[PDB]
Amino acid sequence: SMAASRRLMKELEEIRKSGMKNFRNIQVDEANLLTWQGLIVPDNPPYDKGAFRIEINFPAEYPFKPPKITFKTKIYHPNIDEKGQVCLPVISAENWKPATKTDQVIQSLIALVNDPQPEHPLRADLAEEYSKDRKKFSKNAEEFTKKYGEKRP
Amino acid sequence: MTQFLQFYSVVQYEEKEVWTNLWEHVKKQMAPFLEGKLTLGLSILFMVEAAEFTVPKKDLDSLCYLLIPSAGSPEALHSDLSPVLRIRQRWRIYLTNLCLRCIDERCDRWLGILPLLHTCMQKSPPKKNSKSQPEDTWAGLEGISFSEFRDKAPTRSQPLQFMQSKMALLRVDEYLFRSWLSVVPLESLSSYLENSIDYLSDVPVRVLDCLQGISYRLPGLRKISNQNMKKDVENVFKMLMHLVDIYQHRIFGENLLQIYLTECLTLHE
Amino acid sequence: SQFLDTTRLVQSCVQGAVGMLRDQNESCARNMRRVTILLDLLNEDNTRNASFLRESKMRLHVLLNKQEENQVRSLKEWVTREAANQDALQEAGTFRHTLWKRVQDVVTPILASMIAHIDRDGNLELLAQPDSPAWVQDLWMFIYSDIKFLNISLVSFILVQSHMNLLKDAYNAVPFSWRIRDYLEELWVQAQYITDTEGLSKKFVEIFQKTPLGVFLAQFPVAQQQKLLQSYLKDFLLLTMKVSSREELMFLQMALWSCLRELQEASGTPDETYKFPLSLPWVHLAFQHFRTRLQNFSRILTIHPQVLSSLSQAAEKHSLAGCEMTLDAFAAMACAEMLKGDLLKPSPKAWLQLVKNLSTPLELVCSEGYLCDSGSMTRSVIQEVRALWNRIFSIALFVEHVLLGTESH
Amino acid sequence: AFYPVNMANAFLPTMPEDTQTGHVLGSPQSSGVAEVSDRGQSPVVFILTRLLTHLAMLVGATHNPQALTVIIKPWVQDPQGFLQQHIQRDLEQLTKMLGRSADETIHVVHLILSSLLRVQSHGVLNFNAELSTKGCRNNWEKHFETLLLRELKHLDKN
Amino acid sequence: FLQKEAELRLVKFLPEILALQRDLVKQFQNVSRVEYSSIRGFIHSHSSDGLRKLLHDRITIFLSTWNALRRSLETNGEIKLPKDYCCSDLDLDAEFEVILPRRQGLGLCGTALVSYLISLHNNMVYTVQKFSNEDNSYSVDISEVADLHVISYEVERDLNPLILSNCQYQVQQGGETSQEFDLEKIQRQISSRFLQGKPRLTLKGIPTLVYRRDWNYEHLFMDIKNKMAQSSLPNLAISTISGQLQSYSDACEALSIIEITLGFLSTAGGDPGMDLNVYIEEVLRMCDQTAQVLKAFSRCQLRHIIALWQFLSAHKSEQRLRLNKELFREIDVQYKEELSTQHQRLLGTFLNEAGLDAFLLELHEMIVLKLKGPRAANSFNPNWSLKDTLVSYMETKDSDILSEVESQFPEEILMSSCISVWKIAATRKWDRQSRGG
Amino acid sequence: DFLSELQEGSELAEDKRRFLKHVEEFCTRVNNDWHRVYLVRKLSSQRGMEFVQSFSKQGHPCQWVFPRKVIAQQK
Repeated sequence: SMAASRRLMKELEEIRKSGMKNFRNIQVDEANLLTWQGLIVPDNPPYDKGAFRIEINFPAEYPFKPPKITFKTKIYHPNIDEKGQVCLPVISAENWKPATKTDQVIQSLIALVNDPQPEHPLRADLAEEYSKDRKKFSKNAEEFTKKYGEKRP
Repeated sequence: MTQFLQFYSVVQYEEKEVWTNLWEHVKKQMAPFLEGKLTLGLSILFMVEAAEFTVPKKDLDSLCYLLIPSAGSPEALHSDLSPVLRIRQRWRIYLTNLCLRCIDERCDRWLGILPLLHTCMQKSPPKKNSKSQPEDTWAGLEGISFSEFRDKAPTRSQPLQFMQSKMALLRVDEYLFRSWLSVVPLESLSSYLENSIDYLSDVPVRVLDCLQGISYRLPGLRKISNQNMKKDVENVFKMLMHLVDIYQHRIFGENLLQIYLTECLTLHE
Repeated sequence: SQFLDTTRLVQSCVQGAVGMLRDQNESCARNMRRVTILLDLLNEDNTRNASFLRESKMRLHVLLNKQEENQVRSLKEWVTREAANQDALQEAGTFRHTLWKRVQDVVTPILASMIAHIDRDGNLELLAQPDSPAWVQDLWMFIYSDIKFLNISLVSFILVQSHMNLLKDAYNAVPFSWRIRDYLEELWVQAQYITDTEGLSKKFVEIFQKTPLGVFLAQFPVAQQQKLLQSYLKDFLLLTMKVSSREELMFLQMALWSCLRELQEASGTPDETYKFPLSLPWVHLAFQHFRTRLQNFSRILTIHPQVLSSLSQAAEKHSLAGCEMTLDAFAAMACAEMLKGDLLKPSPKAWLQLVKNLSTPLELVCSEGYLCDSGSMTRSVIQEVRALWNRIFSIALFVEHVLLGTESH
Repeated sequence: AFYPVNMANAFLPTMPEDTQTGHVLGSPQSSGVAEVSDRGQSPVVFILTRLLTHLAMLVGATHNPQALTVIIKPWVQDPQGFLQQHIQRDLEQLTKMLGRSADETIHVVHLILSSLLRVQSHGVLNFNAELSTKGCRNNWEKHFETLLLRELKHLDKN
Repeated sequence: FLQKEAELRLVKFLPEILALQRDLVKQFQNVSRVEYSSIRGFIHSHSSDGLRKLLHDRITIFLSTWNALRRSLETNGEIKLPKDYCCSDLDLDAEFEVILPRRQGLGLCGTALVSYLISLHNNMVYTVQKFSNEDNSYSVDISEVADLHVISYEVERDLNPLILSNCQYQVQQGGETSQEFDLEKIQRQISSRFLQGKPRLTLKGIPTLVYRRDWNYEHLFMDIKNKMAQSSLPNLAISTISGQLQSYSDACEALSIIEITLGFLSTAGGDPGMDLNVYIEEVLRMCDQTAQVLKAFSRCQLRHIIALWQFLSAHKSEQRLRLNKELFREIDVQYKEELSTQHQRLLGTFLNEAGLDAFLLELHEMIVLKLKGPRAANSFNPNWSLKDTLVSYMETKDSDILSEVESQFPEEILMSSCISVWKIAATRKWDRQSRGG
Repeated sequence: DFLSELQEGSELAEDKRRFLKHVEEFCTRVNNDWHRVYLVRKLSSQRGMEFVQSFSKQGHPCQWVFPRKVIAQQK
C-alpha cells in the first residue's frame, strides 16, 4: 500500500543519508517499495573474503507484520538454510514490535553473520561441525566463500 | 413408439374397432402374467394413451395389476430398468395422466403405480415444513389435487385393506410411505400408523415424515367443530405417542433432532 | 395494507441498499446513477412506475416470506423483540422511530440483493432512457414479473457481478441478456439431447415457442421482433466473445446475421418454423453451427488490428452479408493483400513474427475441415486465398531460410 | 537392504519435494501421470534409481516386513507384492523408453548393476550413510548420476 | 515438450472443466447454503436429463484429470494445498466441496488444478516466445477460452505419425543402417502445428466464488484518499458539529447518514467544493430525516468526511461515557483490562500536558478500526506497548502532533490496557469541557 | 501384439480369433518359414525368450507359431 511505501521511503532515505559502511549498493524499484535488495559486506572472518546479496520482502501490513528476509547468495552458516531463509529473532512474529527500524534489523543480521549462533541452527550439521571440530568448519566456510561467494565492492 | 405412430396414422371403420382389438389383446395376455410383466403394462399404457380412448374400470383393474412392480424389491433392479426409460419427462406426464384418470371413485389400485414414477425423479427432500413448497412435491405427485379427497365423506374405505395386504412394497422406495400417508382418511389414519410398526423399526426416520404429514394435513382442515374429528385426532396422536415411546432416541440419530423439534413446534402452532 | 407506508420505506431503503453494492472495482462505477434511476422510477405518478412498485412490493413479499420461515417465531415477533432491545431503543430515540429503523434495517439488505440481481449489467437504464418503445419495457416487466423464471437468492457486503465485461455505460439492449442466454442454452442442451442432429432446429424453435417467454414474444409484431433480434445479436456477441472495439463488433454482428440468414437459407421450405425467422433461438443455432468460423474470425481480428481498416472497405466493395458467411474469407483476402502490397518495408524479423502468428489461422481457413460446404463463390475466394497464401508463405520460407542467414553472417 | 529398522523415517531417494519422509506413493495400478523425472535429472537415471530403490526395498522387505510397514506409509497388508508391482511398472517403462528387446533391457539392467562393482575410484565422500538429510541424499544423487553417465555413455561399443 | 508431454496432453480438457466451474459459480453464488453431501446425489438432483449427462461427462473429465495429476500438485503447484485432499482416488460418491472452486477449504482442488494447467500452458508458450519469437502480446482472458486457444492434440493421432515421418534411414556403400532424428525438422513440424499461434493466458477472469467482502472500513478510506483530496476539519466546524449534536439519537442518526455517504463517496467521485447538504438532498436525493443534523452539516464540505467521521465516532462513544453506559460491547475482553496505580499515575502525568482533542480522537478511531473483536489478536498481540503501535500507526498518514507522543509519552503503557486509557482521557476531556463550562 | 495380449488375458471377441486363425492358415499354407522366424523374434522382442519357452510346452493352443523341427527336437 501507499501507507507502507511512504514509511519505507523515509527509512531508506534515512539509511542512505547516515550510511552503515557494511550494507551497501541498496537497489529498490520506485514502483514497488515492498521489495529491497542489497549487499552484505561482513567485517569478521571466516566470511570476509566475499559479499552476500540479500532480498527483503515487506508485507503490505508492515509494521503490523514483520518483514521477511531471504539470501540470494549462497553462504555457509549454521543459521541460514540452503534456500537463503534466515532466523532473526528480532523480526520473528512472536517477538516483533512495530517500533523496530530496518537499520536495527540489518545491524542484527550482520552481527549474526559475523558471529554465528550454533545453539539455534537451520543447518544442524553445520552447527555440529562448528561445535565438535571448529578447524574443519572454518576450513569449509573459507573454501565455500572462495567458490561461491560474490566479489567484494 | 415410431411404428405404432405410423400404425395409428394409416388407420365403415369406426373408432371403436381400433379399441376392440387392443382390449381383446390385453385380455388375452393378462392371463399368462396373472399366474405366471411390467413391459406389458407400460406397452398398453403407451398404446391406450396413444388411442385417446376410455379404459374400463375393470380394465383399470387389469392394467394396474400389470403395472404394480411385484418381485422388483431390490433397488439394483430399479437401476437396471432406468436406462430403458431414461427421459424423465414423457413417462412422468404419462404416469401422472394415469393417476388423474383413476382419481374417480374406484381409486384403490393406483397407489401401486407410484413406485414407478418415484424412481424417475429427485430423492427425498429432508427440509423443514413450509420451506420447500406445498404438498404435491413432498408427497411427490405434482399434478394431483388430492386435498378434496383426504377431506370428504370417505365412502371408499377399501384403500386400507389394499394397503394392509402389501406392506413389503414399502421397502422399494422412499416416497411411497409419504404418499400413502397423504391418501388415508382421518378416521382410519390411526390404524394406518398402527399397521406400520415394523417398517419404522427398519428405518427410524420416517416418523419425521409422519410429523410432516400431519403438519401438512391439519391447516388444510378448518376449525374443529364436532366430537368425531376430536376422537379421530385423539386416536392418531395416541398412536403417535405409541410409535414415539416404543423404540429409543435412536429415532433421533445422525443429528435429525433439530428437524423433529421444528416439526413438532410447527405442528403445535 | 395501510399499516405502514411501504413506498416511503422502500425509498428510504434505496440509498443504504445501493451503498452496499460493488462492481469489479473499475467496471463503470454507477452508485449515484443507480440512486437517481431508482428514485426516479419508484413513484406512483406514471402507471409504469406504479406497476413497477406493485411487482417490486410483491418481490419483497415473496422474498421476505421465504426469508422468515427460518425464523424461530421469537424473531418473527419483531416488535416484542425490539422492545426488549434496549440499546436500539435508546439509539433511535422514540419507540415508533425504533420500529421504523428495524423494518428499514430488515428491508435494506434484501433490497440490495434484489437490485444486485436485476441490475446485473445495466438492465435498469433501459427504464431510465426516454423514447424507448413498448417491447423494451414490456419484456422488462415481463421478466421481472416472473418468480420461477427469475430466481433471486439471498445472502454482508454484496458483490454485483458483470457478465458482458462491458464498456462505458453499456445498458444491454435486450432487457435481460444473461437470463435469456442461460435459459436458451439450457433449452439447447435439452434440445440436442432429445432429438437427433437433423430436426434439431425445428425441435429447438418449437421448444422455444412452447415456453411463456416465447408466447409473450410471439404477440409482438414483425418490426419489434426484428429490432429485438438485432439487439440480441449485438449483446450476445458481446457476451460470448470479448471484442475490443466498436466497429469490429459491427462487422462481427453483420457476420452473425449472415450466418443466421445462411442457416435459414439452408432448409428449403418448411414454413412452420419459418413463420418465425425473426426469433431468438436462430442466434444460438447459428453459433452452434458455425462456432469455429466465428472464433477464428475473432482471432484474425485480434492478432491483426489494422486489417479491419481494409475490412472497412470490403462490404463497401462487395456488398456481402446477404447470403453466406464470407467475412472470414474477405478478412483473409485483406490480410493477404496487405502482405502482397508491400513485400519489404518494416523488417524481415517483425514479418517473421507476423507470419508465424498468422500461420495457423490462415492455413486452418484454407482447409477442407474448415470449409465443409458453402456456395461456389466462397470456394472461388478460398481458392484465391490458397494461391495468394502459397505465394506469401513461399516468400516467407525463402526469407526465413536464406535472408536472415545472410543478415546474420 | 539389511537394516530396515535402521531406516526409521529416513529420507528415501526419488521422493517428491516442495519434506514428507518415507515412501509416499499410491497403488502401482494407478491411472496417474507417468511420473516425470524430478528437479534435475535425466529420465534414464530417474527410472534406474527408481528400479534400484524398489529392488533394495524388496530385499529389505523379505527379511522383516514389519519395518517396511513402519517405513512405507499407506498400506498395512504386504510389502512384497507392492514392490513387485513397482518393479514391474519400472521394467515396463524401461522397455518402452529404451529401444531394445525385453531380454536386452534386462541385460542392460544386469550390465549396469555389474558395472557398479569395478568402478573402484572412490570420491563419494562427505554424506551420511543413513540417508538422514536431504542434502546428503541429493549429493548421493549427483555422484551416482555422475557414475551413471560414465556408464551410459559407453555402452554402444560394448 | 518431451519433458512435460503427459501433463500437456490434458490441457485439451480445460474448457470442459471451466464450463463446469462457470456453471457452478452461476448456480451457487452463495455461502453456507449448499446442502449436497456427495457428487452422485447432486448429479441425480437434476431433472433435465441432458444436463445430468452433460454434467456427468464434465465431472468424469474433471475426476480423470484429478486422478491423473494429483502428485505434481502437492510438489510443483503454486497453490499450497494440504495432503488430505489428493491422497485418494476421487469418485462419484466422494465429497461435494471438491468441485466448488473456493480458495480456503476443500475447494482448492478445482482451482489448483485449473491454475496448474494454466501455468503449464503459459510456461510452454513463454518457452516458445522466449526461444525464437522473442516477444508477443497475444493474450486472451479466461472468460472466452474455446478449444482452439489451448495446446490440444492426441498422441496416437498427431504425434506418432509426425515422429515417424522424421526418422531418416541412411545406408552407406560399406553397408550400415543409421536412423537419424533430424531435430530441426521435428521442431518445424511440432512448432508450426500445435504450440505456436496460441495465446498467453492472464489470470483476470478466473471463475472464483468469494468468501466474504471487505468490512475493515480501510479500503473505503484509501479509496477516498485516492479519489479525493481529503482535508482536515476547521476549528469552527468542530464547534458546529458539537453544539448541534448533544442528543445521542441525533448523533447516531448523523453517523448513519455519513457512513452511508462515505460508502458512496469512496467508490466513486466527488466535487471537492460543493457544501455537503447539496450532496445529501440533491445528489443522492435524501429526504428530510431531521432538521438538526442538517443545521449541523450546514458548514461542511466533502473534503472533511473521514475527519468528520472520526469526530462523530468519538462523539458517540464519549456520550456513552458521560451517560454511564457499557461503551464498546463488541471488542475483545482481552483489551478490556484496568491500569495499575503506577501506570495510571504516569498516564495522568502525560494527560496533564496533552492535546486530548486529537489524542483520544486518533485513539478511538484506532480502537474501532483495528481492535474489532473476534479475530483481532492476529496482528494485534495483547502484549505490545500502546506507544509503539500508536507512533507506527501515526507515521503512516498523519502530519499531526508527533514530537509530543515521541519524547514524553510513556514507553510501557502495554497496549492490552487500551480502552481504559481512552476512558481516562475522555473523562478528563469531559471534565474539562463540562465542569469548567 | 494379440499373442502378447493372449497370454496376459482372456478370450479375444471371436474376430481377433479369426485373424489369428488366418495367420495360422497363412503360415501353414506357405513354406516361407522365415516369417515364422520373424514371428518368434518379435514375440521374443515384446516379452522375452521365456515367453516363447512357455509357448513351447506340450499341448498349449499356440504351438503352430513354431516350425516343425524346433519342437520335435526339444527336450
